[PDB]
Amino acid sequence: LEDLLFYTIAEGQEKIPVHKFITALKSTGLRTSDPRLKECMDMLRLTLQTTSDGVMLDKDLFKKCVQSNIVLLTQAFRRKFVIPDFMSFTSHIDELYESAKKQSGGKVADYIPQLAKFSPDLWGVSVCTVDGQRHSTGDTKVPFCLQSCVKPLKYAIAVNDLGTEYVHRYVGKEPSGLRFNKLFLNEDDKPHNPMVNAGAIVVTSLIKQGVNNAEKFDYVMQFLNKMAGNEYVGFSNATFQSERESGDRNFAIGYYLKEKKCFPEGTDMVGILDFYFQLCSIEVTCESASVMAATLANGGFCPITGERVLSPEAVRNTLSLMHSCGMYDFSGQFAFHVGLPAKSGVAGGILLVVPNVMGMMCWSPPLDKMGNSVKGIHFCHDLVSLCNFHNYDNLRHFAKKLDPRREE
Amino acid sequence: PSLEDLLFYTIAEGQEKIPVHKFITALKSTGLRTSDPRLKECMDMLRLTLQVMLDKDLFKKCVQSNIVLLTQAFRRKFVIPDFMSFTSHIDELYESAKKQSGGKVADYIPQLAKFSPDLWGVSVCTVDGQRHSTGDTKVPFCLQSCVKPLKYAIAVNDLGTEYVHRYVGKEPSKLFLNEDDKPHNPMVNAGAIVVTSLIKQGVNNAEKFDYVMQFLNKMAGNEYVGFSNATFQSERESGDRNFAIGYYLKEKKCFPEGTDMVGILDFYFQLCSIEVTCESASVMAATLANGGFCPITGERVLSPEAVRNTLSLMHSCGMYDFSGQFAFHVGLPAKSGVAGGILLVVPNVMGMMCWSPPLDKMGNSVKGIHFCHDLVSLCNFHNYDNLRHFAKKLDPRREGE
Amino acid sequence: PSLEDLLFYTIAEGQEKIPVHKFITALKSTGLRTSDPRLKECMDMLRLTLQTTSDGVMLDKDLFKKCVQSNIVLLTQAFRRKFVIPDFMSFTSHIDELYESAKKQSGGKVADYIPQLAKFSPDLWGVSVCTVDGQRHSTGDTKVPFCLQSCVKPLKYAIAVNDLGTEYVHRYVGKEPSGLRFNKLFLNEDDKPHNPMVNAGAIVVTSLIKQGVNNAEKFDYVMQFLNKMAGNEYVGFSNATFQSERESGDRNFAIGYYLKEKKCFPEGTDMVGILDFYFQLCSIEVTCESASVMAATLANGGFCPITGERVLSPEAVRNTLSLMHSCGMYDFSGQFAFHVGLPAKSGVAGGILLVVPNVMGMMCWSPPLDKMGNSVKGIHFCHDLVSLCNFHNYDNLRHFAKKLDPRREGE
Amino acid sequence: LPSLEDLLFYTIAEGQEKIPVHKFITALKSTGLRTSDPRLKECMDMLRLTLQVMLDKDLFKKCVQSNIVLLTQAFRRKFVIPDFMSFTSHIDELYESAKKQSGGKVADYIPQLAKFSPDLWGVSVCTVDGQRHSTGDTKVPFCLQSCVKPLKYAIAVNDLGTEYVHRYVGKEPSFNKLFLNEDDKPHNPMVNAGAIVVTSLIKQGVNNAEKFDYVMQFLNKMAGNEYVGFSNATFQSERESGDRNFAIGYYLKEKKCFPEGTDMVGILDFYFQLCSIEVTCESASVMAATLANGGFCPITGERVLSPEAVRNTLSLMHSCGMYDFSGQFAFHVGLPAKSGVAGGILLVVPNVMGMMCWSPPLDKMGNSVKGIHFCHDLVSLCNFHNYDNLRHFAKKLDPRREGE
Ligand SMILES: O=C(Cc1ccccc1)Nc1nnc(CCSCCc2nnc(NC(=O)Cc3ccccc3)s2)s1
Ligand SMILES: O=C(Cc1ccccc1)Nc1nnc(CCSCCc2nnc(NC(=O)Cc3ccccc3)s2)s1
Repeated sequence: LEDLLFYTIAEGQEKIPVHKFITALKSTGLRTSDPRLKECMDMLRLTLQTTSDGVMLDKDLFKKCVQSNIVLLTQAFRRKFVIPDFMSFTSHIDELYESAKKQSGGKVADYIPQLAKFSPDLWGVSVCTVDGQRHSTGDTKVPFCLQSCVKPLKYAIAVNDLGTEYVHRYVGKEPSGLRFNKLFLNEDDKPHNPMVNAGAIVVTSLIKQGVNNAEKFDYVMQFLNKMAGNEYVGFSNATFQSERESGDRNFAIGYYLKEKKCFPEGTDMVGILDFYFQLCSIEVTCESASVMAATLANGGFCPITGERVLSPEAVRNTLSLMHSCGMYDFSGQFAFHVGLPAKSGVAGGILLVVPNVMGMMCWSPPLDKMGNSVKGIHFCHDLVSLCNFHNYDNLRHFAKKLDPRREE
Repeated sequence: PSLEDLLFYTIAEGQEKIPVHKFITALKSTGLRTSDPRLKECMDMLRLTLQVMLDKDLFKKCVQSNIVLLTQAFRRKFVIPDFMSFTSHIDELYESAKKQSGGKVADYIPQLAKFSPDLWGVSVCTVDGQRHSTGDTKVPFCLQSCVKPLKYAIAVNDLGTEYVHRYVGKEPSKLFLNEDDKPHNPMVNAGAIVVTSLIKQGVNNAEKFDYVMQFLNKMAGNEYVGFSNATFQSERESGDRNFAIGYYLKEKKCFPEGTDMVGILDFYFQLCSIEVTCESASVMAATLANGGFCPITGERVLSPEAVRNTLSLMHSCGMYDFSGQFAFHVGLPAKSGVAGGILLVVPNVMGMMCWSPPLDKMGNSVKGIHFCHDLVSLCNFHNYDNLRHFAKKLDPRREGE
Repeated sequence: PSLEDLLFYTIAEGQEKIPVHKFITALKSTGLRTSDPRLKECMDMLRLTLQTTSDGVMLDKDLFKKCVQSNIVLLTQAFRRKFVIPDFMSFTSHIDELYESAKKQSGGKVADYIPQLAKFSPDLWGVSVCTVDGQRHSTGDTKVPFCLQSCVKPLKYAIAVNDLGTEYVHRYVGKEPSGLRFNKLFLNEDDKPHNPMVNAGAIVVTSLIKQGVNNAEKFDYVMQFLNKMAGNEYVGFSNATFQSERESGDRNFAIGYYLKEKKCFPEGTDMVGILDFYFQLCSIEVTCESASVMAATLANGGFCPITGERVLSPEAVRNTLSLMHSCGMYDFSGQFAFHVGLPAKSGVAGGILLVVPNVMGMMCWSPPLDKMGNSVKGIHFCHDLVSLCNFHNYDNLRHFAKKLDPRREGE
Repeated sequence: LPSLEDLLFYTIAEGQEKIPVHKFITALKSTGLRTSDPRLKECMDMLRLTLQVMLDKDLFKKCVQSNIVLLTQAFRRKFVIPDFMSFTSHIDELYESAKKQSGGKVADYIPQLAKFSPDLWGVSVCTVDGQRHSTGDTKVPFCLQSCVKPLKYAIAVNDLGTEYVHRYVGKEPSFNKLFLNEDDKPHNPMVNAGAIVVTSLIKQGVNNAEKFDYVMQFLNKMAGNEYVGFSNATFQSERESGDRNFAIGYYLKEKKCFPEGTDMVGILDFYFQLCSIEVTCESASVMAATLANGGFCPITGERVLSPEAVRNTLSLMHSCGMYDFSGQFAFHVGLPAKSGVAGGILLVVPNVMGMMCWSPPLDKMGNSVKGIHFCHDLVSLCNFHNYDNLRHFAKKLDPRREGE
């Protein structure tokens, strides 16, 4: 079927110029740097070094180049990806980005100076589909800390390694009342859910028990690396030192969890707090965070490597929790109006999943009074407005809505 | 070339003629029923010609009016292509929940207390109108709280989200009112009472009830919908909590201006006392599953906004204090009622009704709860299951008060 | 040597005979009124002998004897300085100053949820005092009638405990203040109303009184009780207020239906009938003067100080004071208990019924209410009273700083 | 017109020309005063001098002359409880009746509490005139624990004033698990959160050791220099296991509930030290009696606390003294009271007396079972209740009148 692909792209010409193949490939939304295309691109480079002709691939030479990644290339070229007309869709992404750009309100988080420093005018959006198709607009290569955006990810790691039953013996599954917002613990002495601070503190104590903080951290970072397809994941020591210095509320919670015996036997509470502040201080960009979201969108498989990272159980539970508990006190309105699993963070990040379709990261630093990014909230509403993405939006009958699949 | 000739050749199986019984049998195994409103012209034509064996020309005369729907059915286009295998799975889950004898039948009124604990039905209607039933599926029972998503859908269809949500909130919560002096959501009693006062304002109760009943008829594709006066009289008599709620709503000025609150409570009780069966309630669920189109008639009944909102609310607040646990484990919008009904939606796939009177300590039906758990264990149907990658799970969209 | 004789000498001051007006003015300066029911023999005899006298208006030692003998004990306590406040004139002078200072406080808002409340003038302000010995004083608008409203709640609770006992009553109703985080809940965890001083507890207390008879008879029974507490001074009924109250009582109907749902009433209760009776009890009218005597009865352990009659059991009074202490001034109850330290009840007419146990009762009336629903003038007055005099619960009798002590000479 | 000392001598002499020392001493004890009373030191020093046998009008006068006012008060029956002997016999009955109340669990969160015997039971009384009585185990040291809370609040109000103190802490009962009220202030000095903030208030800008010395000296005055001490083993255990109090302290710190320059960790140390202060029933009754007496120590005469401090302290003890039981206790018992996890209840009867009751086993609410039973029995017997009428009471007895 390397043969068939040749005929498709050639346009009845004898030979295909390299740049024409590359251009057609990029228009699918794949990137030439995609890890699943490595053999093909290695072969194009090499044959460019060794070639008799200029840039022209004849049937035989194209076959040489694509054969190892032929299945993925034919999917791309046939239009079998989740969003077949990716170019049209990315143009829509850009307009929504421009519209949200206008929304100038909100306040940058200043409780530590690493958050305070960020310009209010930083605004980026990245997309990664479940087939690995990519796009980005605005400030999508600027590093920033996940903060509470790491909470679903470490809950995923916990459930993956340990199972639903073990995890939920320590942490609940439900949104607390709009009037149990300030309660550390529910009636069973369990924190309400893994997306509040007390719940995430307990989740942090479940991961990789019985090794030191360095190894625990290495384990989580290696896991984050796979979810992001080995795109950027780093660490802000400066952020960490600040979080630790001013984490009075989290120390309060940790002492209370200790008193109510909420930790697994043998836990060093102060050491778990330290780990917690480190996980908060992990750095991403919009582009790498979008792939992490897309992994969640894809049932636990990283769409740009094809690697199994998370179990189906881990992903399902994480999405359910992000649905109901992921946007602080705006979670109910968010679920009603947007209808997508989403997690916000105090850096202005919103990690957004569109199950079966794609993953997003939206970043801008000024926050609204709920602590959610202003541009990001406006973007997510506008995205649902446009597209049939909502949770309960009918796949066959959708009104004036467009359907891109169809054609701390 | 002909569409009808193509279908004739596939059913004939290269033989000279198709007997009528063979066509009917083949049609039934797709899940459609011969009383399907969309197949009426075909079935009328069959009646006429029968007044046993059909040839190309005669089959074509019978099927031509309904040829598109029939071709979808026979070319395995439906949402569940292998429906017989799926109904075999449904039957297994039914038998398993049947053995789950726990729970208590509600007895706050005599009409509820009368029902046997042994009654147990499950009905399915897909978004293509494919139908299955097991157990006690033609036994009328009161909707009770199951009517709450239906009347909220009506209110949002008629008035819009913005107007409705001036009076009632949109999030899961003892208290009658949130911080803003609105009831928390249309799914609780307080929100349902306020929703009831939004519908068809400025006409008497008798006209309001007629309007709602006509709307319900369309939702159920004209299958069974009725009303228990006896339940209504009992509900009114014994509804002290609802009167308490109503007088608090009035005090806090929660109703639209010109509201007679004691009249609204009567209408609310009547709406609670509406009767369905499993079969007809499954069609109303399928209407919700199908974007507001009724899958058996093809009629548009509810706006997309109304259905989306109703599903959102059924998700978070549909099964009393088990709503949180239910969302996490089952992952499907669902409403339960004190008669033991669970009205279950699987968006883009199907509508279900499960009925069994004994309730658990949360108010939800024992067998129905056990059923919905097992359904999701077996099938990829959870909201946050993945369509391309899922566990040991079966995907029936694919060929194997 | 005779009790009547010795009294004669002390008032006489060595003169052979006492002019009547001299006896009267001396009697009044103790703080008693000539209209006092326990003085009735004496005053009837003075009037009679005025008609029959050869020497009118002057009083012979044997004529004084004839006049005073029946009421000699009480008059000797008055004239000896054996009353709870011996220098009553100096005290009333202080009451006057505190009254004037409160008068100048002119913020607040007249209630207006019903037209009967609405219409009252914001500048009405009256204070009356009745000591535990029947000594009386009044300043400002103290003969103007107004509804008790929630000021009737400790009174109706007192009647319930009097007739039925603590044990029976508190099966139906709690003993504790709600808290701000159940400020809006009708029932506690045990499904009881939190205390008799909130509307839901008051409704339930209303259902306990004189069970088995019709509303007219229940009403009459409570009115006679009220008449006794007030020493037969003015106690009336506003039908206009009652009709208004039942018309706009959404809140209380909500509560009544919830109480019915949770089985909070005694077996056989007609809850809509109970609500009618409750609205009637809210609509009872007092003046400052008569309500002060009601508060004085509570100050005096259930005896009415101006008639000497036993009205309430010691248990009933003690319970009522304990509840008034902790739960009597809506959401200001905690702040009031800390700063004033006196059992007190407020009402939406701008009434504050105030007890100083073992000393006096008071009624403070002014209609404008602050945010908590308490009378602005009354609140200002209660704080000022406590600043001046050592009448806070936890003020000390032997040691107290720059406070004065009256007991010493010196809806 | 004969001397005050001569008048007193003839009344004790009962016609006889001379008085035996022992006869004077017996008579004096019968008024409830103790021969060790600090106000009687001069008299007892004089008796010690002359005795190294009968006294006569002159030696007697020489002995009692400088304490004659207090002695005359005692002998003429001018003390707040004139028939003290009869009253102490009622106290003994009440004691014996509560002795039979075997139930309750001794606290065991800390080893030092779990050591105590369930059968220890003492009650001490100190009247506002210094009259004393004790039954049971009343000279055994135990920790104040939360009984300390009204005392250190009293100290803070005395030194700093009502308005300063209550910028930091509220004045009201909450049934709540919340650390702070709607205003971000802890609810009242009587809860842990409030007591930790009141701890921060006292003697600011000196080291912990100096702060503790100051509180100890203040406790000494309150107890009229009777027993006060410190359990270091309780302090160490208290600190090692106080996770809830660290949780509170970190939350008070986030919410900026302390005065600027507070070292929160250091405050918690101080707070644990205050909890670990030891008293006896006897000495604790005196501290209660100071509270009952308006801030004056009844056995010394010293002005310990200001009237504002005492009044505020009593008000708070009334509403929030007895943990969850508070509202119930106020309704039935009607007395300012505090209680502690060691089984202590400090009880005040304003203008009459202070008590301390101690018995280690606790009911479900945290209060001592014998203690609670004794407080109910006192109030049903006598008419100590705060809304009990002084003229009119029905078959109650009025000893004021001669018959963590
Ligand atoms: O947040 C305000 C008022 C405010 C402040 C600022 C602005 C406005 C208003 N006040 C606060 N005070 N402290 C706070 C920290 C969390 S409460 C600390 C202790 C607990 N944490 N989780 C608990 N769970 C249970 O007790 C379980 C349970 C629930 C129900 C039944 C049984 C068992 S208790 S927030
Ligand atoms: O539910 C138990 C305890 C229990 C019972 C049984 C067993 C255990 C425990 N007791 C109950 N007592 N009464 C009940 C009826 C509903 S409360 C009545 C009036 C209100 N309805 N909604 C309101 N909303 C707000 O006032 C909004 C708001 C919230 C926060 C701030 C401002 C405004 S106030 S339930």
